Amino acid sequence: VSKADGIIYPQGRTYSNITITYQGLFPYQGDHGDMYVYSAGHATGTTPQKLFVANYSQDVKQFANGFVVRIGAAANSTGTVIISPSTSATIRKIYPAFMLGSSVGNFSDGKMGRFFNHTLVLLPDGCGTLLRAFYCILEPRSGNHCPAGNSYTSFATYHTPATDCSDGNYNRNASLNSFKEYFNLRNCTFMYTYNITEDEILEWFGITQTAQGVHLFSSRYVDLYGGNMFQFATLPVYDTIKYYSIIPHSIRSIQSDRKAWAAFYVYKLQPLTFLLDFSVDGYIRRAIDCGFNDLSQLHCSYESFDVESGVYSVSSFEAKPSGSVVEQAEGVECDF
Amino acid sequence: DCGFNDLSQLHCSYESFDVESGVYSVSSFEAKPSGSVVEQAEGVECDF
Amino acid sequence: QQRFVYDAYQNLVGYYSDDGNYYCLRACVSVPVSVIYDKETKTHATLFGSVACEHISSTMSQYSRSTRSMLKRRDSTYGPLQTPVGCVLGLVNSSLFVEDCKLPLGQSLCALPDTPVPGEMRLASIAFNHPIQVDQLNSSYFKLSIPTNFSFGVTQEYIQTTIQKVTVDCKQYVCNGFQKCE
Amino acid sequence: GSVACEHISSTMSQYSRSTRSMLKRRDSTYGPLQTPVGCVLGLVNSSL
Amino acid sequence: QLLREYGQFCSKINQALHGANLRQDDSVRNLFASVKSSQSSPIIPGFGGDFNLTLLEPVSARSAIEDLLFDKVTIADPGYMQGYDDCMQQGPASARDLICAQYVAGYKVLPPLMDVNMEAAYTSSLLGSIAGVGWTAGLSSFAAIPFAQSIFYRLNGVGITQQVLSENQKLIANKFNQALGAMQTGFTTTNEAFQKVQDAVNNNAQALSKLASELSNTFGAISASIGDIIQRLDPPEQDAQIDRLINGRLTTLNAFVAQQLVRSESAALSAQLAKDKVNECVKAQSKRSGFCGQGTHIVSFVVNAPNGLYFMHVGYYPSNHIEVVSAYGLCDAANPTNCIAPVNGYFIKTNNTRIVDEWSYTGSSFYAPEPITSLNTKYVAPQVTYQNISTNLPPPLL
Amino acid sequence: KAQSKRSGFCGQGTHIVSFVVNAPNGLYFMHVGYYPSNHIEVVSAYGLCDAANPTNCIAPVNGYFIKTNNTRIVDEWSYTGSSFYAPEPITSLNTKYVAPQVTYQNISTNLPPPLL
Repeated sequence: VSKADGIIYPQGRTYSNITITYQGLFPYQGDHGDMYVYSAGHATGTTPQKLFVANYSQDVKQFANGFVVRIGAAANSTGTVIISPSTSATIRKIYPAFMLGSSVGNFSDGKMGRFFNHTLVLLPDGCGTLLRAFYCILEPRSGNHCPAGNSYTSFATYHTPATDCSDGNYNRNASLNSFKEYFNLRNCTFMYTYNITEDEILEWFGITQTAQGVHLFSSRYVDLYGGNMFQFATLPVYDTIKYYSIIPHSIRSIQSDRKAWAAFYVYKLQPLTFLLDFSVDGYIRRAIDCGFNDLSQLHCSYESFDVESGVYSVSSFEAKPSGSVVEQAEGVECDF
Repeated sequence: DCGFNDLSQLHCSYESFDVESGVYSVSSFEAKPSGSVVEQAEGVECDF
Repeated sequence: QQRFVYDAYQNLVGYYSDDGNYYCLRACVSVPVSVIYDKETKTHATLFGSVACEHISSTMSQYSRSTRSMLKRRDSTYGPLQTPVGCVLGLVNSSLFVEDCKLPLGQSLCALPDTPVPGEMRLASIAFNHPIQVDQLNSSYFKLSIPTNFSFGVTQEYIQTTIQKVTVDCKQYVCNGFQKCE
Repeated sequence: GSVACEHISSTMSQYSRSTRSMLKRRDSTYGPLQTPVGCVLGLVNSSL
Repeated sequence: QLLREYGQFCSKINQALHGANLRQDDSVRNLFASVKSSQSSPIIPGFGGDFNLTLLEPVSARSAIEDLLFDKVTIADPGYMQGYDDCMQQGPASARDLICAQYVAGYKVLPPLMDVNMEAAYTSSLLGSIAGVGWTAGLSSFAAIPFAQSIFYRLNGVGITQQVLSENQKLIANKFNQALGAMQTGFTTTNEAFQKVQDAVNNNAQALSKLASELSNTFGAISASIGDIIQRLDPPEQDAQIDRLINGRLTTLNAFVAQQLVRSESAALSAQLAKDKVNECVKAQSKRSGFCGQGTHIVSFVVNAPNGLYFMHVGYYPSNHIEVVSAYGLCDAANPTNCIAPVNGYFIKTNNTRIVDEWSYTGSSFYAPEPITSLNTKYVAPQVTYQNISTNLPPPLL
Repeated sequence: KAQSKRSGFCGQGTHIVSFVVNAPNGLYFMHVGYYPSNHIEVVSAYGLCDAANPTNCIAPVNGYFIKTNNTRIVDEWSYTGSSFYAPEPITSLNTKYVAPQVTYQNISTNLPPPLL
C-alpha cells in the first residue's frame, strides 16, 4: 500500500496535492492473494497434443464484494515454462478469464463448478487484443471429453499462436470458439467488446457490483504507468453475484516454440478506511491502511504521513472467551 | 422598523431606543448573480 | 434465595450456583497497549500498560483486537522486557543514564533511540544531577563556594496579552443569503 | 470591511442584502474615503 | 462499523488528551528545574544541631513527615506495574475499585513523570541549601554555615538584638522544637492544607468515577449492554439503539475532555504559584507579610504531596505586649545640630531604679532595654519632635 | 524598568537587565542574567575582632572575609565580593562595625586598618 497497489480511484471526483481519509473498497495491506498461472499445452515436435491446465475450474470462490487483479507483474524477466521445468524463457503478459454467477452446482459426474441460470463471463480474445463480457447462459455439450459427455476432466479455452495470433489478422473469435466447443451459448444477453493495445506493462483490473450493475475497472485508459484504477464499463447484470471462478487457458503452441506467461494475482476487496495522498496531477502515489497496525492507526488519526515522536495510547487487546457456561431446568419429567 | 436600515437593526438588537456609541458589525452585502451557466451532454433528436 | 448478587451500579458480581457454591463474577479485562515512536529514525517499541509480561506473547493469539497485526519486531525478537512501568517489546536493557529524553516511558524511564540500519531502542533511566556538594566545618570557620568565572545568558519569554478580535455575521452564517431561511 | 472603494457605490445596486436601505448620507455625499482599515462613507479627511 | 462513519471524533478526543498529558509533563519538568539548587550541603544525621528537624531528614528515601502525609491520605494505589494481574484475582470489589475499572471501562492512568526517589532527591537537595542561601547577594555563592547560625541571623534581622539571642540560645532552640514537634499530631480534620490535599485526591477520583459511571447509562435504549441488544433485536432497530448508545458515550467523553482541559489549565497556574513560593519562602527569608505564613516569616520547608507541594512556614508570633514611652530621636542640648535616631529599634524610657529620664535602646520585635551606642544608632538632621537632653548624654552624643 | 532582586522571576541566574519587544499576540522579553562557573572552595570567617580590644569587631559588607594564600604573611585575611572571587585588602569601605560574637576570629597581628 505504500506505493498504492490495487487502489480504485474515488469514482466521482478528483483532488490535487492533499491527503485525506477515504472510505471505499480496498484490499488488505500485505495481503498475498491467490496466484494463477497459464501454461502451454502438450506438443510432440510440431503437433499440439492436449491442454495443460490446473484444477481452477473446480475451485469456486465467493465474490461478496468484488476483487482486483494484478496482470503482468513478472514481465521482461527470465522465468521458466510450466510443462518444461528445465526451459528458461522471457515471460509474456497474459490476461485472465473469469466466470461469475449466482448459483453453483455439480457437473455430469458430480464435479464441482457448474453455473446455473445466468452466468456472466469475461474472457479475453484476439491473442491478447480484446476483452468480451456476456451473460450467454451456459449449456454443457454432450460429446467426447466434453462437460455433459463422457470422460470429462475440465472445461478450458485455448488459442493456437501458429494460426490465430497472426500479425496481419489476430483471430478475434478463437477463444470464443474454444469456449463454444464445451458450452452452447443459449438465451444470451449483452455481448460487449473492449479494445486493448498490446504492451508489456504491469496493469490492474477490478470488478465490483452495486444496484446499478456490475462495474469494471482498469488502469489502461487513464493511468498506464501508474496503476490507479478507473471505471470503464458497467454491465446490465442485476442478479446478486455470490460466486465466481477462474477459467483455465492453455496455449496450443509448437513444442519447439513455447513462451512463459506471467502469473496473475487476485486480491479481495473489503470496506476499509484508507489514508490517500493525492499529488498535483491528481494521482494516488501512496496510501495507508488504517487498520493494519498501530503505527497506521496513528498516521490515520492525525491524517498525515509524518507523526511526531512520542508515546501514544492505542487500541487495547481484549481477552477471548475460552468456553461457555449455561444453567436451566426440565419441564417436570413425564410420568410413565 | 427593524429591517429598515443598519441603525434600526442595532436598535432592535438591543431592543431599546438608545444605543451606546461605538462601532458595530452589521449585516453584509452579497454579490448578485449576474448570469447563468449550463453544461450537459445531450443531443437526442427525432427521426423524420 | 435471590441467586443473583448485584452491586451499587447494577453489575452482577455474584451467583449462587445449583451445585451449592457461591461464585464471584468478574468482567474479562483488556490489556492496554501504547506505542513508543521515534520519528527521525522511524523506530518503534510497544509498551503493555501495567502487565507483567507473563500474560503477553509474541503473537498475543489468546487475545483479540480490531487492529489486524502487531508491529514488525524484527530479528532481535528477544523475550519481553519487564520494566517498572510494564512489559515492553522492542527495548534492550541498557543500564545507561541520561540528563533528559524526548520520550519518557514513566517514573524515571526513557526510550533511547539508536541514533547515529538503526538498531533497537534502549531502555535508559533519568539520572538526578547532583548539585555542587559543600561540607560543613566543625569550627569557627566555614567553607565558602565562590565562582572564579562567569558568563551572560539570555532567557527568552513570551507573555500573551491579546487574542484575535473576530465578529461573525450571524444571519449570513446561518442562512447565507437565502430568503427562505431568513 | 477591507474593501478598496472601487467595488462600492453610493447605491450598492450591484449587491443585495436583507436590509432595505442604506444610511441617509446627506448633502455632503462626497466620494468614498479610502482608509488603512477600509473604505468609509460619511467621513471627512481631517488630518487632526 | 456504525462508529466508523462518525469519523474523527475519537481521534479528536485522543489528541486532546495526549496534548494535555504532554503539557502536564512539561509543567513538571519546568517546576523541578526551577526548584533545584546549584549548591547544597549533604544531609548527615543530626543536621540541624540544637534544632530537631529529624522529621525532615530522609530515612535511609522519603522524609518521615512526607511518609506520614502520604499515609494519612486516602488514595487508591494505582498499578503502574503488574497492576493488570492484581485485578485478575481482585477478590470481591472494594467499593467500586477505580483502578480495576480502567481495564473494564477502557481508560488508563499514566504513571507520573518522575519516581518517588527522584522527587525525594530534589526535595532533600533543596533542604540542604536552606541554611547557606547567603546573607550577601546570595544567588551565585554558597556558604556552608550550620542551621543554628542561619536561624540566629534570620532572628537578628527581624528586630531581636544579638544580646537577647546570645542569652536565650537554648530557650529559642526549645521553642522552635516545640513548634516543629506539634506537626506530627497535626494531620487531621481541622488541618486546612491536609483537607485541600484530600480534596485534590477526591477530584481525581471523581473525574475517574464519572467516566466509569456513564457506561451503565441507557440513553433511551432497551439496554446499556451492546451485546444484549444485539441478541434481542434485528439490524434496522439494532442500528438505532446502538447509535443512541454511541452518541451518549461520545457526549460523555467530550465533556470529560473539556473538564480535564479546564483542570489542567488551572494546575499550571498553581504550579507557577508554587514556583514563586519556593523561590521566595524556601530559598530566602521574606519581608512581605502574609505571603509565606502568618506572623513574621523566618524559614520555610517544602516536601512532596500527592499532587503537588506541601510547605511548612515557621513564623515568629509575639505575645504579652506592654506599652512604653518612646522618642523619635535624641539631640544634644549643648549642640542642637547633633542628633541620633535608632536603627531597627526604639529609644525607650528606662525604669531600672537608676538616673532619671534615662534613655535606652530596644529591638523592634522583643523588649529588652540596652545601652545606647554607635552600633544601634545613626546620625540624622534635627527635628522639632526630637528630645533635647542635657545630662547623661549617651556615648554617640558625647 | 528596574533590576529585580528576586530569583526566578525575571530569568535564571542573577538578573541584570531586561529588554522587551512586540510579538504577534503579546510581548517578548529577553532577560540577561549573570551565570557563574568554575566554583572554588575557600575558608572564611564570620567576623574579625581585635584581640587586644575584644569589643572592636568588623563584618564584611556584600562580601566575605577569606584566608589569603598570596605567598605572604601567615593567617592574612582578605575581602572578596560575594559573586566573584578576587581577594582585596580589608578597609573601611567594605567592612562594617558590629557587636562581638563567639564565632568571630580574634586577630593579634597584621590588624587590618579598620581594627587599628
